[PDB]
Amino acid sequence: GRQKARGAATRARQKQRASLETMDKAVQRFRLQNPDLDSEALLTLPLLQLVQKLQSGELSPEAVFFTYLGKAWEVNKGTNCVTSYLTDCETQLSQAPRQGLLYGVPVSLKECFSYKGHDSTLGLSLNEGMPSESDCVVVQVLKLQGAVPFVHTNVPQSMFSYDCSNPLFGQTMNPWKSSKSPGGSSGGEGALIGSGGSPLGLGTDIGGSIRFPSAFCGICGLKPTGNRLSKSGLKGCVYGQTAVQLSLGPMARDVESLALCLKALLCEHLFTLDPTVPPLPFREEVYRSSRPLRVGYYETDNYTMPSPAMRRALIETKQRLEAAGHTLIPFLPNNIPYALEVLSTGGLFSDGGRSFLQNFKGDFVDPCLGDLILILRLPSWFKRLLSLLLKPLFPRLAAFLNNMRPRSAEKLWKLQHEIEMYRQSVIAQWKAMNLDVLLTPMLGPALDLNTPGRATGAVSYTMLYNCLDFPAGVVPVTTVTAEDDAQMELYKGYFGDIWDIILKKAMKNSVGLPVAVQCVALPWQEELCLRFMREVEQLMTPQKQP
Amino acid sequence: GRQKARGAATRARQKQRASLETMDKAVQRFRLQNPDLDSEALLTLPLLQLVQKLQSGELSPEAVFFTYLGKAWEVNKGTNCVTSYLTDCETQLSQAPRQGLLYGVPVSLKECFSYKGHDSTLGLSLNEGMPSESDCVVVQVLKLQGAVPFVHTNVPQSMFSYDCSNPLFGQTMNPWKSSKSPGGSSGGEGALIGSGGSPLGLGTDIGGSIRFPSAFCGICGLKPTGNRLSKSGLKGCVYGQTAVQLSLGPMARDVESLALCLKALLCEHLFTLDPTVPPLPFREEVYRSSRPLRVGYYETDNYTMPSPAMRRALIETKQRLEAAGHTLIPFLPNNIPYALEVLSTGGLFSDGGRSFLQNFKGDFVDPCLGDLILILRLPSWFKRLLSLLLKPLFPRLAAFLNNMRPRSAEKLWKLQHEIEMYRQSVIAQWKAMNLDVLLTPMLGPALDLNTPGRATGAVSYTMLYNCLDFPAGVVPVTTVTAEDDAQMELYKGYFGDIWDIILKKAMKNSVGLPVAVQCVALPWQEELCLRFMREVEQLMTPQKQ
Ligand SMILES: O=C(CCCCCCc1ccccc1)c1nnc(-c2ccccn2)o1
Ligand SMILES: O=C(CCCCCCc1ccccc1)c1nnc(-c2ccccn2)o1
Ligand SMILES: CCCCCCCCCCCCO
Ligand SMILES: [Cl-]
Ligand SMILES: [Cl-]
Ligand SMILES: [Cl-]
Ligand SMILES: [F-]
Ligand SMILES: [F-]
Repeated sequence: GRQKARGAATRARQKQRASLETMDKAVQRFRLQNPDLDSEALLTLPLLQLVQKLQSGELSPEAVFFTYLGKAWEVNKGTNCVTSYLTDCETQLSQAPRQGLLYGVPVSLKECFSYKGHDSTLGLSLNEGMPSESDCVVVQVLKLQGAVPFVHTNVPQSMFSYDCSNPLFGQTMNPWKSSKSPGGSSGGEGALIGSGGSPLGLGTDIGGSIRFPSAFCGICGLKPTGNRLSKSGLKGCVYGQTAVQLSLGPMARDVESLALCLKALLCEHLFTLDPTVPPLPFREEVYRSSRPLRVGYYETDNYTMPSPAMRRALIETKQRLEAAGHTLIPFLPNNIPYALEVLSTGGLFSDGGRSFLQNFKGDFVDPCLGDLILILRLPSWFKRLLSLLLKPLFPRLAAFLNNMRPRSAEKLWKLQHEIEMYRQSVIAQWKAMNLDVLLTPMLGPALDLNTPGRATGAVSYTMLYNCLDFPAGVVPVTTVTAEDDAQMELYKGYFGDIWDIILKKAMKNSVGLPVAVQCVALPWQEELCLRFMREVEQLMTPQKQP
Repeated sequence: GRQKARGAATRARQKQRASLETMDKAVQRFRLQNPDLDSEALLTLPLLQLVQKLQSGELSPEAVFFTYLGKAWEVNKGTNCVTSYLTDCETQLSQAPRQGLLYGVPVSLKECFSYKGHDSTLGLSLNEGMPSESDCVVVQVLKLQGAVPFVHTNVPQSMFSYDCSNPLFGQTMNPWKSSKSPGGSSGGEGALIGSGGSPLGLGTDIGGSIRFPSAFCGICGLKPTGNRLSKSGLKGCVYGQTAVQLSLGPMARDVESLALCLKALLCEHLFTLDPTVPPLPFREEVYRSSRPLRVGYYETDNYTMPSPAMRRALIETKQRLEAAGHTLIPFLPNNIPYALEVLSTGGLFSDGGRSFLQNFKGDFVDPCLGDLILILRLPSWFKRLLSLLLKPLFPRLAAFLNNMRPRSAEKLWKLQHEIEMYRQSVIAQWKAMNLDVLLTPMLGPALDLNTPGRATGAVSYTMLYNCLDFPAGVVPVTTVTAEDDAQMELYKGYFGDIWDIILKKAMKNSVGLPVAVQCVALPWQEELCLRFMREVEQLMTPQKQ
């Protein structure tokens, strides 16, 4: 019953292997012609400096491209983050618009960004051997801005996961520690950028998928408001689900790179190619503002107990912000359990998971997905019964289960209205404290491979802002200390259910791993969100190369 | 029983009566203090000039307010367009922010715009005696811009109608001809502005409700992209339906008034009050552009046969645009029947009408709603049965019935995806022809009272653009001639079903009534849409500029 799936995996692995061999050949050829090039100097240039040298002609696009291609090939050896080499990029390299804001910049793409002539498998057998007819809109815009998309990077099967394995290309590993997850679903991006193999990448995010891998791999990422950028041509598993919007956004080694990428994407090219996106230009004056901020903050969401490292990261950032003249205001969005258990879960699974499950018919189920598939497949009556039985002992598990049941269109309208009202509730709460931005913990350090799928509760920090559709980004601010790690041994969680128990084991042995915080602003305020992220970066990593 | 509904109607009529009496008292008081004021001259000033004189101090806010209030009271006698006088407006009058872009401008509000202390009944007994506890966001913004919202205007019961009667406040009449509908659901606004009793109003639109009353009453109206303006605080019958977007927008005597209103609303106040609205400022340079346009056009949607007056309006406008140097290109959105019958109907009635019907429990059903409520109440299995029977001879009726059935969330996702793909498909057509804007017929002339409810097919010209969620506005360009009207005797419709039969009769006896065209641009291009409307208005009715 898996002959088709086995065939798909065999071919996918052949293509991946052939891609990597092609990259290696091209790199060797370039190095042989350019033996004196200082590759290390080039790779360590911050993106903004790299862009400046490309624009001035101090570095050639060829030098930058083949040097990054070599590094990407090398870091892939230990991470398995690359699924495909975007072959025609060497021609794009030659024709990159000279005055483009990203002229000559190699860019990595999550596998779901459609690219002409390439599959977007999402790790699913049913999508193998179905090459895209054309580049998606954001890829078109990247190219019009002179960038050179060069690889597709790995995702967990279906993308519905914050780990990163599928049965076609296998498992992506965290470059900091091979036993750890790079996070997900933009996990290949996190591993590649996090190890220096790409200066800039695009990911997508519906429950944290830009923010998890950025945090786990020690890089920066921004999830804009859902409709700030075009989703035209993004390959997905479920279509027409609009209660919880998908978002796409940049990942990079610093905040300034995110801002440049957003600025480059928010151009007339994008707005003309996809008229459904509001034509809101990047407001430079907001991004570059240096006014003191009113910063809401919380040390915990009272849902996922923060690791000791997460809490310390949050408190230290709060303290540095206060020392820098900002006003820090205790603030926690109301009714988080509702937002997660009813609104988010219900929005994602209004149909009981039937549409999602069609993708898995005849396919293997990657171990990183845990019991998700088995649970979604349960009859609605059984989900309900099991929920009732679990409720007295494990209310959180019971709540998720009950809200993953199929329902009528009538009930979906009701849910959609509740989502709208909840958004207005939190906005009103925010305005009552006159906040500018909000600082929150971000899940970390990286969990062991194959554990995100058994720690669903831990999406609480990120998924809240998908439900609310507020821009949210993450910035690395510290690393796990011996003390942080020792204190983790005493971690209990608020619920004591299997999700709390797994998280504790999954974060074992994390000394030295990166830990982030999350920065949030109101809908459409990506510029202000990035301004705040820049502040955090300046205060918590003061030696970060300009 | 009906004692609940009767009681609500009694109370509503008493409140309306008391409002009008309060207006009368205020107007007479003011007039006695200002016997020399040239009220006719004030009432006939185009809004832009009225605003200039208010801003300079040449006209006082009081003179403008009470003069319009008097006109509104007078025109209401023959139209019954006013449901409530927004009593506290005389206090807003004295506190209007002096540098506001609408300083001193009286503004009328469709009844669904929540206004503190007043009902938004929607003509439904269940909402009577339930006053709003805060102004809706756009009303707050109007006030912050110095405008003076002064009346709530009538809507058809539930607003799901392009006529304008409900059992609480009764029936609104077209000011051009008392036997005619003023259109709807923003019909009170249409009648009030159309008769000179307000220089600017706000309406809402999910299947044409800004555009029908504007066209039927001979005024201008714009339905923006759904999320260009804040819908916070708008009272409705159904919530959480997002497949077919609700929009709100201005209605006024000329295009410049719509542009001023949009410019005033699209300000920091709005964007801060409702962060969910993208903070897109009004792009003055786009609105003011005089560059030649590539204008797609169609003279019929092949779904609703246009009236002779509609077709002449379209052709004459096309010809004037050509003479003015614009490029006119035939264009028709693909699969219109699918967009209307499957996507629009399905989106509006995904739950079989159950949520909507709850509003009518224990209430009279206004005759202007025709058989809608009777039909919606039928069991899904029966809607399906009747659909099969009707299909051979009357495919249009069968299709509507079939697509008004309840369905699962799974099916609604599928439908929502189809709406997204359809929107991109029309965008792709538009781009392939390199269009700037699109010119279409607009339903007209006004239908006889109580007929819109029995001519559902005729929403085709407008509903398409709610489905697509493109900005669309209407501009009056001509009036029905006796020649046009006599030609209605040759009108057959494309289907010959009951909707065509009703529409034929309903559009007769319309000599002298206004007829519009519709102007469309891509999502978020309200300024371009307005630039085009301004062009049409200038070419067809130069005296308005
Ligand atoms: O689905 C996800 C992320 C899932 C993150 C974990 C959710 C875990 C969870 C949440 C609620 C209930 C149960 C499990 C996703 N990330 N990216 C995409 C995506 C989808 C379509 C096109 C492009 N990207 O989808
Ligand atoms: O419902 C409508 C207009 C309905 C116009 C006639 C539709 C006729 C039709 C269409 C498709 C199938 C059956 C009948 C409406 N107009 N304004 C509103 C409205 C709704 C909520 C808040 C504010 N305004 O709603
Ligand atoms: C739905 C927004 C408009 C509501 C108009 C009627 C308000 C009655 C009082 C409501 C108080 C808050 O629930
Ligand atoms: Cl491929
Ligand atoms: Cl939007
Ligand atoms: Cl009928
Ligand atoms: F996600
Ligand atoms: F409407």
